[PDB]
Order: sequence, then structure tokens, then C-alpha cells
Amino acid sequence: APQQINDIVHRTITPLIEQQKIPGMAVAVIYQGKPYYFTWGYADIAKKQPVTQQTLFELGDVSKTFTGVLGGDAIARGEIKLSDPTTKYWPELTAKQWNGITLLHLATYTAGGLPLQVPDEVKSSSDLLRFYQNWQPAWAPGTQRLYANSSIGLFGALAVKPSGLSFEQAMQTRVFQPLKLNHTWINVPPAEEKNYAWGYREGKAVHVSPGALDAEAYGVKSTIEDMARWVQSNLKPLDINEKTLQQGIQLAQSRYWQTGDMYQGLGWEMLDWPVNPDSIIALAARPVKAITPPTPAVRASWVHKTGATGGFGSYVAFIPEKELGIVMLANKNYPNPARVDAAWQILNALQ
Repeated sequence: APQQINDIVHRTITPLIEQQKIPGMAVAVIYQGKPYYFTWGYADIAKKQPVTQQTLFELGDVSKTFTGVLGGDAIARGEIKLSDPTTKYWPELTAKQWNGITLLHLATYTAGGLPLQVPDEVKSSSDLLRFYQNWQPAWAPGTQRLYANSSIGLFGALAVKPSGLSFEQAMQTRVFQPLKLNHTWINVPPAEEKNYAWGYREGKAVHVSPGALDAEAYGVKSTIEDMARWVQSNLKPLDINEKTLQQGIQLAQSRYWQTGDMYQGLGWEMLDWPVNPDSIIALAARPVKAITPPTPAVRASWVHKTGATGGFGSYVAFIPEKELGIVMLANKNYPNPARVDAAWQILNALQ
């Protein structure tokens, strides 16, 4: 890579790895549209397997960007509308609190306080219906944002119903395959296990466990090369040939709600660029202001998403107007501020 990129990346990431005791890390910088890769350490400490450009990391919450784009593609296909009531796609959801809750509210965490986590005891389709029927909102819809897997997770499940495909099949056929993300998985096949890094939590090797709506909210695994391709696709959607997918990417970067200096998209979150770091813990309820109608994707934006699983920490950020982006994948869930600080240091140096 150009020495400037080599230097800012190494001078920023080496210290990060040391301070946070990260076992293994991969980084991709997209500069002027081209990807540059960097890897350090171990994918599997016990078996002494190094992190490579083919290593699979759990993306955690970054998976929501794929869910938001798949939803956008379904909107573009005319299969669903964000203005539709949740009950149009799940008629069995008869409890009264659901009146007025639309797919937009599920997708943007504004339904009225759906919880962060779907309880472990909820597994079957019947258990899930019971959970949502029993949930009591704290607030009216479209008034406060509370980040939640049970919210965008339900959005993903309902968004694919008209397609007649399972969520995984829809994601594979409509998003992964068209974009050539051939080493991106919701379920890691046996043939690919050799490349699946272990996550580390309190020194123990761990992988994410199965859970309801996991694929939709936090279950994608990918390589640094495929993630760089995902960032390229989101930086320049017009280069995408599939019409509804190009549109869906654009819809996911639209600004639907504002809380402070941040705007909520479908999966993606955005701030106006230029932006400094301090503007960029268990439950944070914030009032939201509707952007009526949503602002189409703004090129001069810091678009990003952080993600974690018990043993992994991920971060993705890009600035469309500058054709610049970064992906940071690690097999330890370390503090979010440290991720954002490093990403900003690298991208700010590059322009």
C-alpha cells in the first residue's frame, strides 16, 4: 500500500492492539475506491492460526446493515412499504399496543421501547408471537429511540415474508450473491470452519450462540475482503447493476430520525461530515425528531455501525463524498470509543 496508508494504519492500530490486548485483528481501508488490507495476530491462539484476509469474524451488530439493505431492496421491489402496519405482515399480532406501529418503527428502534434482547427462553415461532403480544410499550410509537435487536430483528423477519424465502435465502440471493460476497455467511459451512476465528472473552475461546432473530440482528460472519467489498458497495451504490439492490442501499442511508447530531438509517447510522470524535452504555433512551420526509442519502456524511458479540468487536465507517472507508474486525469485544477514535484518526489523516 501507499506509504501514507501503511503508516497511519500501523501507527494507529499497533497501539490499539497493545492497549486493548486484542488477540487478532484485520483492517481494510478503502481509499479512492481501492481496498488495502492489514492483519495482525491470531484467529485461534491455541492452534496458532494467524489472522489472514480469509479469516471469518463475527460481525455482531454490523449485521444490521445487511438487514437494513435487504429491507430496502424489498421496499424497492414493491414487496413491503415502511409505512405499512406491522400487522399487515403478521396478522396474528392482535394485541392492541400494535396499532400504529409500522415497519419503519421496527427498523429504526422507535416502536416504543422494544427490548434490546429477545429472551433466551424464546425459541419457536409460537414463543416469538407470544413475546411480542405480551410486550408493553413504555412510549407511543415514533417518540423515542431505544436500540434493540428485537426491533430490527422483527423488521428483518417480516420484510422477507412476501418474497416467500427464508431470511437467510433472501439475504444470499438478493444481497450476498449480487455483490460477490462469497465468504459471507449467516451459518458458517463446515468447509469454511478452518477460517472461522475464535472470539475471546475473559481469555476463553467463544462463538456466538444460536438465538431467536439472531441472523437478522447479529449473526453474520465475514472476511475483511468481503467487508471491504460491502463498504465499496455502500460508498458507490450506482455501480451496482441490480436495480432494486442499488435502490435498497440508497434507502438504508436515508435519514429517518434525528437524535442529537446523529441520524438513523436502516441499519446504518449517520452524522454530517466534517465531524469530530466526541460527537460520534446498557440502555440509552433518547427522544427522536422525525425527518418528514426522510432525507435521501447525504454524500457528506460519516456513515457507520459498531458491532459486538461476546467474543468479537467490529466497526465500519465510510464517507461517500470522499470515497473513503474503513473496516476494523477483532476477536475481542473491546470498548466502542477506542474503535471510533482509531477509525477517525485513520480516515481524518487520509483527507
